[PDB]
Amino acid sequence: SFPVTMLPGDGVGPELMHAVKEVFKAAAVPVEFQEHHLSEVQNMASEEKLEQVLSSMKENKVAIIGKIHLASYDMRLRRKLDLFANVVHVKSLPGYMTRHNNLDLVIIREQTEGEYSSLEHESARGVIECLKIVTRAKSQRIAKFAFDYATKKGRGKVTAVHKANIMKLGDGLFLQCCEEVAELYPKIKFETMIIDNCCMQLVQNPYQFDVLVMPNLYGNIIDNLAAGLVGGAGVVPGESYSAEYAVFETGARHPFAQAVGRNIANPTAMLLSASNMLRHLNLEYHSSMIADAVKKVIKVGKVRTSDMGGYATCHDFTEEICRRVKDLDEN
Amino acid sequence: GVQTVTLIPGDGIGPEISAAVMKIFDAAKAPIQWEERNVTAIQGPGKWMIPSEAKESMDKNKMGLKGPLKTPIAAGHPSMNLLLRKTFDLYANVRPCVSIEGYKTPYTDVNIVTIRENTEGEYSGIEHVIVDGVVASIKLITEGASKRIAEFAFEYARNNHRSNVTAVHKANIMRMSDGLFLQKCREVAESCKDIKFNEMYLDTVCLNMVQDPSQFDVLVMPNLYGDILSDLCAGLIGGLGVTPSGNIGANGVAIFESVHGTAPDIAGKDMANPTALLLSAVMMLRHMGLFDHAARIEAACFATIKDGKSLTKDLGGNAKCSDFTEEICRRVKD
Ligand SMILES: NC(=O)c1ccc[n+]([C@@H]2O[C@H](COP(=O)([O-])OP(=O)(O)OC[C@H]3O[C@@H](n4cnc5c(N)ncnc54)[C@H](O)[C@@H]3O)[C@@H](O)[C@H]2O)c1
Ligand SMILES: NC(=O)c1ccc[n+]([C@@H]2O[C@H](COP(=O)([O-])OP(=O)(O)OC[C@H]3O[C@@H](n4cnc5c(N)ncnc54)[C@H](O)[C@@H]3O)[C@@H](O)[C@H]2O)c1
Ligand SMILES: [Ca+2]
Repeated sequence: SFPVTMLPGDGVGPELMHAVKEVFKAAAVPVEFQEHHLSEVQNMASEEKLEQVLSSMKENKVAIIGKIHLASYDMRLRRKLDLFANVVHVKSLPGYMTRHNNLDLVIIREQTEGEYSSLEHESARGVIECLKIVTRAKSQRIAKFAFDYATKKGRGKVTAVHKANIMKLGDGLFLQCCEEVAELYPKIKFETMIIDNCCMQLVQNPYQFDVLVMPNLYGNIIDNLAAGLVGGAGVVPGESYSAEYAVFETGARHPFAQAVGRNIANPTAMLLSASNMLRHLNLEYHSSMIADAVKKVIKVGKVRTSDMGGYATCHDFTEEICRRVKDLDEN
Repeated sequence: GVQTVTLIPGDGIGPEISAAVMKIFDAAKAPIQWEERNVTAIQGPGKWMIPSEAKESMDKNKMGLKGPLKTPIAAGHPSMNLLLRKTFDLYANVRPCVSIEGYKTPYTDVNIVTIRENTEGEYSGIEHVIVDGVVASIKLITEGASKRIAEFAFEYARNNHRSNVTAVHKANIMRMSDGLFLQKCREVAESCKDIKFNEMYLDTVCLNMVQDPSQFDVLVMPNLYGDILSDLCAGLIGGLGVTPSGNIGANGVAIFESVHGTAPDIAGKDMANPTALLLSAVMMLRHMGLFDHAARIEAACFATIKDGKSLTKDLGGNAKCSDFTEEICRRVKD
């Protein structure tokens, strides 16, 4: 019934998407995936595949995607779809024990400027400049998003992470636009932390954080730091947004190319954001069901992939959920 | 013989922690004389500079011990830490991260050395307002600096019998600059096959470091990455109150400092942890070949920590910084 754009992506991307399709079938989820292949496609054919994804999104409004790769294909995609805001929900899984259990964090990263625009040159032989872009426009949007997230989801603190002491013009602009819109949301507590400090805080005591907003590169750092705290990739989901579109990804994006054709990859992250997707499509029964089937299979601990201390293969772990899921629908 | 070290006490909590380490040095009867000057003042001559008296003390003594200097957020004067490192070509920042025996954290037997290029990277002072509302900060990576820090880290690994060096980079995202950093480490790696070499993207390092620190040894990065990863791993072993550092240049010129900044929220009180600046003065003694004073000063603070009884606030304690320091000095002397 519901058309969803699908870009399987790199490495385990396709094997992950496959587990989503299998779990959906078992749950009888009324979604029909329109698959599109964008990863490492020839450079001359790039912009046409880029456009039909743009136009596929114009029909479907929603997508689920793997990892991708004169700017990078990822940036072009983010730009054509204007996916300015990235959110990654760092949440402990009740049976899956780490050094930071009971953790509930949200990381909001803007992902259309900064170090990611490929603006480099050689100014002398051996001397290379690399330009990191910060704009009022984009930093304004992402701070409003963070504060709308905090309001929409009943959160209470939004912390802006910067390095404005030494990059006073660039990170300064980002930081004061967050200061500006932080007054438009007086019911939300606003704080600020220099980024190195905050990564120290994230390891030593991440329970004081709630919601975090930052530019692109720091979001990459902290997306991955925080995912590590609750059991790593394989487990943490993320989604990214425009004004129209919602696209669902894994939280700490990595291709896991060493795992391709082995049966070892964890579909927990992709299955979870698939359930996050189904909520965005107003399929709350299907999303709630798939999600806490995944959480129960993990909690009982009979079947677990190798990154979660078990020995089960990807397929065995995927079939374990489908059996659980297909049974829930009966009971 | 007695040797003179330049002492920059610094802003915020820096004056109290220096006093501490000085006091522990007199207790240990170290052959050290302190020449105190204040880099805290930043002076505009276009150029920004270190006050003349600090510059001469360093150029005379060429050993420094320094507390944190405050750098305004988004507003005032540039990092005078950056300025110190560039005017003395302190190109290598050495940030070992080692688990403290008597203090339990969720991670055990952490032995990390972050080696961070100190002069360039995203910590150049270079930004430009392109148009209204459009800012461009400029990162700089050069052949010569990248080759030199890579040689340093392979050489450090030999001096301290470490077996692997990891080039940490983001050359997928920043292909030219990190590419040049990584290609230059590959070159020095190929000239020192006695040392096992590998490279890892920065996100992956942080994704793994917090899960299994067992897997890393010596780390080399350009400036901005090393700044962040060294705070990340301070989280592992006890926090910013125990983590030492040293800014190394050519010809045995060096300024030792802790990894932490000013700590403006605990400044006036007596809550600070001095082991960070202490352990870096311990690095400083060993740099100077004063091994047997370094051994005792170290042994005392560790013994003081493995006991309990007097640990400062940040390490699960009630003890004032003064009270904490006195137990280290008490333990030295015996
Ligand atoms: N193929 C080559 O010749 C070559 C050369 C240079 C670089 N690279 C790239 O470097 C990459 C490796 O670097 P990286 O930093 O991106 O590491 P990565 O892709 O392997 O991911 C980092 C770690 O995150 C974990 N992880 C990610 N997805 C997971 C999942 N579904 N389930 C369980 N665990 C998961 C894994 O532990 C993984 O090792 C390669 O995958 C490759 O694309 C490749
Ligand atoms: N010169 C340097 O080496 C250096 C390093 C970092 C920051 N700074 C500067 O100082 C200021 C620091 O800002 P920040 O908040 O990120 O600094 P910070 O490193 O002090 O981080 C703040 C918190 O870290 C903890 N902490 C740090 N040192 C501690 C200690 N000795 N004992 C107990 N707790 C400690 C406390 O939570 C402290 O309040 C900035 O102006 C910044 O420019 C200087
Ligand atoms: Ca730091």
